[PDB]
Amino acid sequence: ELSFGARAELPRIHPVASKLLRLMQKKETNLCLSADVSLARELLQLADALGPSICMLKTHVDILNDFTLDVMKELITLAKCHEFLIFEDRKFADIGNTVKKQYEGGIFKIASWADLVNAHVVPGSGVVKGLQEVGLPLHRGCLLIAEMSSTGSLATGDYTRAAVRMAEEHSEFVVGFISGSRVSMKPEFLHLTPGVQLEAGGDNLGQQYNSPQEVIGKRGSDIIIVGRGIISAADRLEAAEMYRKAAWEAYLSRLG
Amino acid sequence: ELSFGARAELPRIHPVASKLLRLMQKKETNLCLSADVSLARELLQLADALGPSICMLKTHVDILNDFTLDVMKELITLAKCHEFLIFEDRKFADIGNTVKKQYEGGIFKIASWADLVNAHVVPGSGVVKGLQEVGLPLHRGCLLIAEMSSTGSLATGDYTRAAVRMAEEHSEFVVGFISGSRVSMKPEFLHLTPGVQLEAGGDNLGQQYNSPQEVIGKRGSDIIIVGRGIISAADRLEAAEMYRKAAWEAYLSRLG
Ligand SMILES: O=C(O)c1cc(=O)[nH]c(=O)n1[C@@H]1O[C@H](COP(=O)(O)O)[C@@H](O)[C@H]1O
Ligand SMILES: O=C(O)c1cc(=O)[nH]c(=O)n1[C@@H]1O[C@H](COP(=O)(O)O)[C@@H](O)[C@H]1O
Repeated sequence: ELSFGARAELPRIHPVASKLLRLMQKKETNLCLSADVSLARELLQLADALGPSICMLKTHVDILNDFTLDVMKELITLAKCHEFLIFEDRKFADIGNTVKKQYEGGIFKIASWADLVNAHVVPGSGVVKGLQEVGLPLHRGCLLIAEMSSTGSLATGDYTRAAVRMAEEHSEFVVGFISGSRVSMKPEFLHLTPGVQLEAGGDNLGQQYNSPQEVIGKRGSDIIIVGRGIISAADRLEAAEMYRKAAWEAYLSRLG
Repeated sequence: ELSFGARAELPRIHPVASKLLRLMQKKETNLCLSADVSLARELLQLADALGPSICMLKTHVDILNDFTLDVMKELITLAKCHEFLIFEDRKFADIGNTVKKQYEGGIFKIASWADLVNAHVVPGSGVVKGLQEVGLPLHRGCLLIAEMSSTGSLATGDYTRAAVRMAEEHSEFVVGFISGSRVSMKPEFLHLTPGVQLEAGGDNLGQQYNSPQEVIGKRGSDIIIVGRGIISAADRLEAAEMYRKAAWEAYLSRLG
């Protein structure tokens, strides 16, 4: 098993994956903050304070009450300062012709500021083809949703295998997965795992939690995605540090 | 087989489905316009001119360059005038806790103006539970995506059966399907079918077309969803009338 720093140099590595893996090893962080807030000021204050602790900040631009492209300009300044990627968790899931416009255009202009986006594989590979026609020229990357954290997920068995095949056949643009576990045996591909908290439990709407030690150490994923376990805590910086240290040690111990 | 007007009276009919079925029979239209445009002025000019020909106008609010909630106020005026429903084709596809905020909040406030939205079933039933916590109080309806039109779609076999079960278990909120065919045997549920053109063909990004006669007449669906077959034509009103007459006659001939 290669370190993040060695994976950053693999021959077939995507440039966005390489940038991410380098800053993960430099900063000793494999934590992605899920910045699930409705206020731009809270998003930016979290990005600035937690920036040093995270490899990535995941957005849902469509729940921000006061979105403007200028908010995203300020987020990019913080991402460059503290060295983290911006991942818009848009879960594109339409025909190729539609998703290319949803990615490039409208009010959000996602491709103009998001290093990474993700897509569901259920529509077939046209979803990736449509996104890549915007994303390749803008030097972006994409994650495919191979497994989900929620109760009753149908992203299992042949579905997960189809996501891995689709990623591996679009390696010019697809840099990894949303998954609960290592699903690809190819080390060029990132595994990001949501549904993470230190304590056992879930929410009232089908979310299920596993610990950083379980998903990084036992299930072999690379990065934990954490929302409420950080966001709902009083001290979000100390919560982020708890999650960072948990995910980083689980990674080191798997490396041996 | 019951007429649209008789289905509007079924004991278990959802109020949004009833309103739709009534105006379909009154206006002799089972056409949904896919208003896939980037300009508010073009969206509103199409809604006004084609309003009399359609039972429904389907939006992708996130490809509109000049979206404002005031554009949607003007669209509601036209929907009330000409009698059609507004369907935002957002394809919610996240955990329940996330989709409730994407539906109610952010810049778009989708639930404030959309009669109908749709969701993918791949995350499990929490996606429906989250949406219904916003949509039930706002007297809205939802469609579940049981089949897709695009090449390589994984929405087949057990996946399609899971979508039908999920709809039937959330009939307080779910009023039907995006599908290529009749998938539910319960007449209270609407079937809306995209991937429709009069001529054989497809697009360069995995879209596949079937005719109104095939999907309404042979496959037993209720409503055709048509984008480029209308939008790219010079005379969009005559194109809409061609599609309306095709879908309506296919429906009548299946009724016998
Ligand atoms: O794509 C995601 O990040 C995602 C996929 C998935 O399977 N489960 C999942 O929870 N997520 C997202 O990750 C975050 C989880 O947040 P918490 O449950 O608060 O930690 C939310 O923003 C979800 O939208
Ligand atoms: O939900 C939809 O309407 C949808 C589902 C599907 O399986 N296929 C499909 O094409 N659509 C949408 O319906 C429209 C099809 O447009 P045309 O191919 O131009 O007629 C697009 O806006 C798609 O986003």
